[PDB]
Formats: sequence, structure tokens, C-alpha cells
Amino acid sequence: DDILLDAWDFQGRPADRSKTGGWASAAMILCIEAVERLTTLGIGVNLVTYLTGTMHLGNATAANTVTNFLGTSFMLCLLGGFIADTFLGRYLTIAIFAAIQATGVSILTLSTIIPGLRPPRCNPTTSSHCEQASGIQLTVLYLALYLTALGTGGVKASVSGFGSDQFDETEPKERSKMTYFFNRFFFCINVGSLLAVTVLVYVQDDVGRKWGYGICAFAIVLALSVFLAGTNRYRFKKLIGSPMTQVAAVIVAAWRNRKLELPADPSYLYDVDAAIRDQEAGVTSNVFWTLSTLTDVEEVKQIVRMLPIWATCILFWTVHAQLTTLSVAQSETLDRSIGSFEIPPASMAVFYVGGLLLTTAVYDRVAIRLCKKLFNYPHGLRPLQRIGLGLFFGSMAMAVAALVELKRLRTAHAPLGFYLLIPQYLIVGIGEALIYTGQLDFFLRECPKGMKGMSTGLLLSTLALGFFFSSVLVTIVEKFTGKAHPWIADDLNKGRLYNFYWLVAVLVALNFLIFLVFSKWYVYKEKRLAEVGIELD
Amino acid sequence: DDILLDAWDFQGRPADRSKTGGWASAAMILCIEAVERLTTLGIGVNLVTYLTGTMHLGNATAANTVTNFLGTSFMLCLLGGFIADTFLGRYLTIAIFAAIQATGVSILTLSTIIPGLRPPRCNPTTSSHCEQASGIQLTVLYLALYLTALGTGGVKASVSGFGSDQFDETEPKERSKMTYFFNRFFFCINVGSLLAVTVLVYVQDDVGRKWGYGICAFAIVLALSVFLAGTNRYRFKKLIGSPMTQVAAVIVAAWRNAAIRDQEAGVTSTLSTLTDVEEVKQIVRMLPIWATCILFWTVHAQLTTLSVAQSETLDRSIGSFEIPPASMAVFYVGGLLLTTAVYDRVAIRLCKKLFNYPHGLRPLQRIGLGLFFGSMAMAVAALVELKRLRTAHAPLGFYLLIPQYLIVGIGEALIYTGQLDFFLRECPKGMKGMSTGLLLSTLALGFFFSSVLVTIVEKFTGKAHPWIADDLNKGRLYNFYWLVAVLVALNFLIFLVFSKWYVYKEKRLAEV
Repeated sequence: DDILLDAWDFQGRPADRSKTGGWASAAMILCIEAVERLTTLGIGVNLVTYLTGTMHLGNATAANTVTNFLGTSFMLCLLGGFIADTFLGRYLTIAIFAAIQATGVSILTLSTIIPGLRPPRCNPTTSSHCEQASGIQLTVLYLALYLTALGTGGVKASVSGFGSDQFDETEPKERSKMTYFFNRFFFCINVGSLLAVTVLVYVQDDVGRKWGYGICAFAIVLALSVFLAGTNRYRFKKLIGSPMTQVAAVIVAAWRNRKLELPADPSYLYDVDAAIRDQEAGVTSNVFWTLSTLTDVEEVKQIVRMLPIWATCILFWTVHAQLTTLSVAQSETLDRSIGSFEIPPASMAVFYVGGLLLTTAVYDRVAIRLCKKLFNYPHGLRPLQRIGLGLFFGSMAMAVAALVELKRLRTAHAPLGFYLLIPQYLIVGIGEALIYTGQLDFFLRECPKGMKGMSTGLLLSTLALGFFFSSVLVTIVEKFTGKAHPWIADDLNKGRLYNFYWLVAVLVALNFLIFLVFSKWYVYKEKRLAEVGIELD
Repeated sequence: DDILLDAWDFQGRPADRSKTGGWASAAMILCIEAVERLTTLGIGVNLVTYLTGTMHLGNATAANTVTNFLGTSFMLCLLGGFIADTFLGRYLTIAIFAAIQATGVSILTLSTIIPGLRPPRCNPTTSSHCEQASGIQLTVLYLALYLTALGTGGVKASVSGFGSDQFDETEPKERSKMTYFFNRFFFCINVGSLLAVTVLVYVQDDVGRKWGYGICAFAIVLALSVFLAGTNRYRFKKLIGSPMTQVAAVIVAAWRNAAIRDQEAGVTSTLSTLTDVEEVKQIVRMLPIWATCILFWTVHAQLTTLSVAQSETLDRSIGSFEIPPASMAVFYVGGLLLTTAVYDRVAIRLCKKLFNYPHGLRPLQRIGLGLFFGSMAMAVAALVELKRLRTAHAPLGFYLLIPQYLIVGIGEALIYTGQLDFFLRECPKGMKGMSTGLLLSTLALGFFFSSVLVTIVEKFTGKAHPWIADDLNKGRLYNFYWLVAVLVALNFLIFLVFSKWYVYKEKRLAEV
């Protein structure tokens, strides 16, 4: 009754419901997730200008550095979950990796303080050119960045899952205590994330970096000690396995044997074909690294059916990557003067965060029940309709964003203009709050049974590439016409951005038509396969 | 097979010989020993100066805050090792109380760099009236300290236990790689222990508090990151119990128709059983001699506070450069290392080639020997302050303080390894972890005793011509030293009586 077979406590003796439980104890875990999100935002959003305001980089190579650090921090999150799942706990994953996050962000705060560890002070845009940055002073910014990248990476992966282990016995009153707890919790993260792209951005911009990154490092060192102090209060998961494992064990363990085709149709052992090898194409099997089992082989193959739609997602995230880097540099040249108020350059990102929060809010009330009464589905847009939708806004921003780099270059070649960068922030914002619903929802129900959780893998990995390809996309345009003014600049007025924003708009516009064809097809095949699996028994 | 029994994984799966544990794997776990020692030295040895200098409290009131912090830190270290062996892991303790220790020091660091979190710059030395810290700038300090002490206390308990747990196999082969490492390391400590009362002190004096305390913060936050990141490769012990609990079981369980002390039956091999109550009985037999060590540690505290305030006013110049006042404590650490260095090459070797001793001196010889130097340091120090003050009103180099700082250091080495060996070699079957409790206990109590001393004279002398005074040239500090000198003197005599009885009343308790 009171004791559960579902979890154990920090001893290992079976967990109890009125000893280990989350009306309180779920907070001490989760505050880490709060300080972490609030970090890679307050840092990541505005990391771009630190490199162009102090490190004195060229507005181009500040973008690549940031999108890479960002994308890197997204690859490393994909790994942390595999480590939580294969090797360490959920728990000592989030315990180990918050401590790591802490030194990275300490080494970072440190790098902005100790003297001569940043090039002597001055302003690059419209003013001067200074010192570059020493090869010494660039290596600590890297290690610290990349350490932070790794830290935020690992806990982003497991701190969420662990905090919810603190509630759900299938029993309702706990599930009620839980659902009660979180709707009150996210309003915070929301209202609190709105804080970090404004208030926190305000500090590192006005007061200075040391304080700005300092209040961060202190937050994780505070949080981690709250977390650990709750250790005994917690009840513990048994190591959910990463499904990414057998994907490795057929993509590889069917590679190590490439030999006689052996089509007898199917030979059996329990579920096995001996041999089993990957031909893609089709067969079908149902059941309940040396050699591989066929019912295992096929499950991988369903993962592969999802791959082309997986591909067409990457480019949205490139559009999103432009919001954190370039739209800052062109908020660097704009007005932003409210009189006695001067709004922080990278704080334009509050618009993007707004269109997230707002869209989600409009889409949970307005657009859900408006389908059950309108059509056969009360699910809203399930799933790939939201994905396609997002791709379209991917261009719609990059297209508008390309338009506004003209109205800006207009007035600045011949003083005051601003509030023209809302749309591109907003549009990527609304566009994001749909495509991430859709990417996710699709990756779930369409992921095989027992092998799902492959989802976040497909999800995050697209994020990562989105940034990495936005790194590549920038590095290509360097050679198109490289002399004179290419589309990149330092004084942006001495160069032209719109020529990039267009190309992303177009590259994405095409990407979306592609997605449409991939979308029509994928369902024709995953239907025919269903129907064929039956006809042949 | 290879695999070891009664050791496990973080998984819970036993175990290893040739993979998990290590030559340099302890090195990861003891990253956070060296840091916590180098911190509790650097911070404590000069904190009194942050109190008088920055917070503007003035010595009497400052000397007590420091000495309460040190006291509470040991008090908590004792609770710390009890938590560790009952509830928490050895591992979990060190993780958890390190984390606390890191915020604890962080907040302290933050206390020194956030604006308005102090009184405004001046030194009562050259200034007429300086504001003592406000109620709140106190509170962030106090919170920072007690966190830092709790943090430190908890770690101090379990890291040595978890550290040495990565070598134990009952093996002559690998468990002898334990020796080689634990030596390079221990040396590194004393080297780093010299630095913590010089360089660390120097930084926090002449670079600044924010830097000096700020480095210590980054030190654990660096170490905690290394320790936790070595978790997979650690050998995780079965949870060892607390001798404390078996000692409590007699104290509750006698209210009956159970325990009279005095003399009773001998021992062979909830409700209370006799072998455990006579075990608790002859733990009490040590308690009077435990009591006569409290007063040594009271001597020791005077080195962390008022002997700094004295040192602040002596010359301390060497040629051009000027040595930081609180860094006189190098002469104490030096005397402490030097005594050991010699006692092990000599008193071990050529004391046991005469009267057939096991250790150079009987534990009580070293205990008693400490108290005597302990009582004679205060006597020297009284007279020095006396014959410093007598020339203040008529300079004096830091040299005049080398004797107190030295004597106490020669004294302590003996009385610690006397105390430690006597508690250790007199304690019953399952209780040797009783020993460490007993030791810490005398220190917490010694420190806690000293603030009681200072407070008494403050009320019975001030406000007019006070023994411990704000301007040290304006009070008689020499007969607060005299007091502690004469106090420790009486305590010593009481020890000879106690230790005449102890070997007398515990050798009739021998033969059965």
C-alpha cells in the first residue's frame, strides 16, 4: 500500500510514499533545471556580443563560434541522456554534470575578470579596430564555454526525468499532487525565461560581464547544493536503457557480417533469421553485439523511414540560429532609445520568447477544441502539419528579415529607427512553437514500440545540425564574392546582410516543398506496408 | 578470479582488483581534502583581521567570532562523521557537505565584493570612530561562515575514510601502493600548509579579501567537479557503523528496577547488555583525561586571534617587503612540522631502544608534555606582551612573537599524537571511531572555552582598563595571557593526578 515496487530510496531499500515524495522534494531537484535553462539563454542569447564587444571579433566569426558552441551544447545533451540511460543514474548524471556546469561558468566568469586575459578595451563598429584577441585569451573563453556547453548538456538531459520520479505511483492522488505542482512550475520558467532574456541580459550588458556571468555561476553552485541536500528525500529510477543502443547493434553488428543473402524468406530461431543483415527494403516481424534478431532489425528500419522528414527539419533551426547571432549585430545598429531608457541589443530575443509563450497559449485554448468541433480530430494539428507550418515561417522570417535589412540600409546610407526587428524575432518565434510540437509528436507515435525515446535523439540532433549547418551556411558565403563587400560586415552599413537572410529564406522555402513530398510519400509507404503485412499474413 | 568482496560499485555490483580503485584514483577524491585543509587554514588563520579591519568589530568581540566559528566547525565535523556512518554514505557525505562548503565560501566571497555589504573603508588604527558592521552585513557574514563551517565540518569527517577506501584489500601487494601515494600526498599538504598561512594570507591581505576568499571558492568548485567526475571508478565500502550508537544504548537503557559505573564484571566477546555497558564504562574512565585536553586547545585559539592583533602592531618589516600580520602563524605550522619530523627520526628510534616502548613516549607522556608547553607558551607570551607594552609607552620586530607561535607548535604535535594515540589504544572492541569523536570534542570544547574566557574578563574589567582592549596599547593583554598560563598550569597538575589514577584504576580492571 504505502510501500512501492516502483522506486527505491537512496539506500536501495524499496521506496515509501509518505517518506520519499515531491510536494516539496521535487523542487530541490528541479531548481537545477531552472538555473540551467536560465543560464544557456542569458548566456547563449547574448554570448554573440561578448565576442564582438570585448573579444573584438568580426561579426561573422562571432556568429560561427556561438552557433557552434550552441550546437555543440545540443550534441552533448544528446549524449548525456545516453549516459544517464546506459551508465550513471538519472541522479548522479544530474549531480555530476551540474558540478561541471558550475566550473565552466566559473572559469567563464573568471575569464572576464583577471586582467590582460581580454584584449585592451575599445569598440569595433563605426569607431575603431583593436588587438584582435590573443591566442591565450581565446583558449580560456573556449574551455569555459565548452565546459559550460558540456555541463548544461548533461543536466538538460537528465534533471527533468528525475524530478518527476518523485510523484507517479500509478495511484491518482499523487498524479494529482503532481499535475497540480507543474502547471504552477512552468508559469515560473516561462515568466522566468522572459526575465533572463531581459533582466539577466541587462546585467551582463550594463553592469558588466563579471556580474552577469557571476550571478549565473553562483546560481548553479547554490542549486547543486540544494539538490544534493535533498538526496535522501528522493526515490530512485532503475536505469531506463537508451534505445540508441540496438540501433548501434544492427547498423554495426549486421555490418560485421556481410555475407550470403540467405533468403529462404525468413529462417527462425526465436525471432532471429545463423545471420541477420540489413537490406533496408521490407519484411515484417513481431515479438515480445554478435548476431542480430530480425524483429530487432526491422525496428531499426522504421527509424530509417522517419529519417527523410528528420532531414528537412534541420534547416528551420538554421533560421532560428540567425536570431541568436545576426539579428543581434543588426540590433547593434538600430535605435533602441526610449529616452532615459536604452534597451539591451540582444534583448530583442524577448520578442522571440514572447511569440513562443503567446503562440503556445493561443494554440492550447483556441486551436485544440476548435478541431474536435470542426473535424474528426480533437488533437489539433497531429503531427506533421505543424512541422510543415514551421518550415514555412522559417522562410517568412528570413524573407521579412531580408526585407528589413534593406529599409535599415536605406536610412543609414544618405539616424533613428527600430521596432523593425520584431517581426523576424516574432515569426521565428511563432514558427518554432509549432514545429517543435510537431517534430516531437511525430517522432513519438511514429517511433517503434519499445524503441521510442529514440525521439529526443531525432529531435535534439536536428537542433544541433540546424546550428552546425548555420555555421557551414555562413562559411560558404565567404567565398561567393569575397572581395569588396560580400554579405557579412563589421560596420554592417559597410556590408549587406539581406543577401544571407534571402538565401536562408529560399533554402528553407525549397526545403519545405521537399518536406511536402517527403510527407506525402512517407505515409503512402507506411500505409501500404501496414496493408501488405496483412495480405501475406 | 580477481574481484573483491565487501566492496561494491556505484551500480551496487561488486567489485575489482585491477580496474576500479587507484594509484591516482584516490588523487581525485583527495582533491577535496587538500582544498578543504588549505581553505580552513587560509580563512581561519586570518579571519580576525577581516573582522577588526573591515567589519570594525574590535578585538575582544572579533576574537570571539573567530573562535566560535572554529569551535562550531569542529562541533559540526563530529556530527558530520556520525551522519556519514549512520544515514548518508561516506561518498554522499563528502559530495553533499562539499557542495554546502562551496556555497558557504561563495557567499563569504560575495559578502566581500557586493557593494554596501560592509562598513565603509577605514582602519580603527588611524581612525577615531569606525562603524561596526550593521545587523545585516553581519547576517550575510554569519550565514556565510556557519555554512562554510558546516560545509567544512562534514567533509573533514568522511574524505579521509573514503579516500583510503580505494586501496583497502587485505593485501601486501596493492594495499602497499597505498603507502607510496599517501606519502607524496601528505608531504604536499605540509608544503601547501606552509603556503596557506603565507601566500593565501598574503593574497587576502595585500591583493584583497575578494581575491583571497574568491580563490578558495573556485578551489572546491574545482575539486567537487573532479571528485564527482570520478564516481564510476570508485570502490564503495559497506557502511561502517558509529561507535557512538553502541555508546548511547547504555545511556538510555538504564532506568530500571542497569548501569552504576564504579567497578563491575569483565567482558567476553533497546535493552542493555553488560559487555557493552562496561565498554561504555571504561570509555568514561578516560573522560577525566579527555577533560584535561580541552584547556590545551584554549591555548591554541589565542594563536588565531589576539596573537594576530599583537602581531599587527609589531614591526614585521624585512628590508623592503613587510610580512602580513596573521602570517606569523607560519612559525606555528613550522614548529608543528619540525617537531614531528624530528620525533619520528629520533624519539621513535632511540626511545624504544632503551625502555622497550611501542611509540616514542607513552601517550600520556606526550599529552602531559603538550599541556606543559601549552601552559608555558602563555607564560612567555604574557611576559613578551608585558615587555612589549612596557616599551610601547616608553620598535619590536615580529621576532618577539616567534616564541609563542613556536612553543605552541612544538607543544601541539605531541599533545595531538599523544591524545590521538591514547584515545585510540584505550578504546574497546568495536569503538575506534569513538577516538576521533573524543579528539575533535576536546578541540571544539577548547575553542568554545576561550570565548567564555574572553567574555568573562570583558565583563569584569571593562569598560575602564581592560585586559583585552580595542587599542592594544591601551590595555593589559599580558595578564589575560598570565591567566590562561596559570589556568593551563593548574589543569596540567590535575592531569598528573588523573593519569596517576587512570593507570592505577585501569590496571585493577585488567586481570580476570
